[PDB]
Amino acid sequence: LPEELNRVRLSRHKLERWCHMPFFAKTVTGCFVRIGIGKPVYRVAEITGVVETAKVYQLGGTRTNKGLQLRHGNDQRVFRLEFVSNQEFTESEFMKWKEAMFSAGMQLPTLDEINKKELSIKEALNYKFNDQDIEEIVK
Amino acid sequence: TSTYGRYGSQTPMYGSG
Amino acid sequence: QQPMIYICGECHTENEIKSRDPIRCRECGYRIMYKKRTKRLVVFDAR
Amino acid sequence: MIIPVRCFTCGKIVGNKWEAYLGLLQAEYTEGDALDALGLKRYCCRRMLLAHVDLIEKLLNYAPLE
Ligand SMILES: [Zn+2]
Ligand SMILES: [Zn+2]
Repeated sequence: LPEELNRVRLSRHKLERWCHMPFFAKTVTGCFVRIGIGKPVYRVAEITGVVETAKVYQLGGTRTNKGLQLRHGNDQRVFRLEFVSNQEFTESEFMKWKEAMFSAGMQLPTLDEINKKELSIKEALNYKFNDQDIEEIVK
Repeated sequence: TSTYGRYGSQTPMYGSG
Repeated sequence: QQPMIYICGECHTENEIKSRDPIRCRECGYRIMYKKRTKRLVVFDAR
Repeated sequence: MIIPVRCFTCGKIVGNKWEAYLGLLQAEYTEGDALDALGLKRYCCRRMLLAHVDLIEKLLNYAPLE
C-alpha cells in the first residue's frame, strides 16, 4: 500500500532539524525519500548511507553540503538534499518502485520493519539535548 | 510544527541543473 | 505543542529551547537570549 | 528622543516639520529665518524645533539584526 509507505517518508521540512545531529547514519538509513529527477516524474530510492559533496548550497534559511547515496534498484549515483520533494508516494510511482525492486531482486522490506523503523524518527525528534552535541552542532 | 508545507516552495530537479 | 521558542542574543536567530536543556544558541554559541512577544490581545488606548 | 506631534502649549502640528526644518537649515537659511519660513509665528511653538534633541539616531545605531 502507498499510504503505509508514506509514514517513513522524510520530507524536506523534517531534514532541516537534523543537519548536524549525530547518529545520522542510523536513524536515516532505512527510510525512503521522493527524490526529484526531472518532467514531473519521480523515482523512490533506498537510503544506503551518507556521503559528503564538495559543493556548498543553501536550502532556504540553513545551508548544508552533505550528500545522500541513494539507489533505485540498480541505478545509483550521488544526490542532494535540495532536490527532495514534499509530495507523497503516488500510486503510479508506488507501482514503478515495486517493479524496480522486483526487477533488481532486492527483497521488499517487511511491514514490521517499517512499523518499527517509523518510531525511530519520532523518538529522535523528542530527544533531549543533554549530552555534548550542541558544541559539535555550532562548530 | 512538524512540517508546515502548505505544494511547497518550488522543489528543484536533478536534470534541470 | 509549544517548545518555548527563544531569540538569540547577538545572532537574533530563533531557537527551540525546552526544559532541562542548556541555554545556548543553535549556531556559534552564546549564553544570552531573550523571549518573543506574547500572543495575547495587546490593546492600548491612545490616551 | 523624537520630534513631538503637537506643541505642548499651543497644539499646532510640528511633527511634520522637523525634516523640512533640517533641509532649510542645510540649504542656506538660518534658524531665525527658517522658523518663520515654515509658518511658526508664536514663540511657544518655536522651542519644538530649537530645544528638541534628536536622540532616535543613537537608538537606531543599536540595530538588532544586520
Ligand atoms: Zn549558541
Ligand atoms: Zn507653541
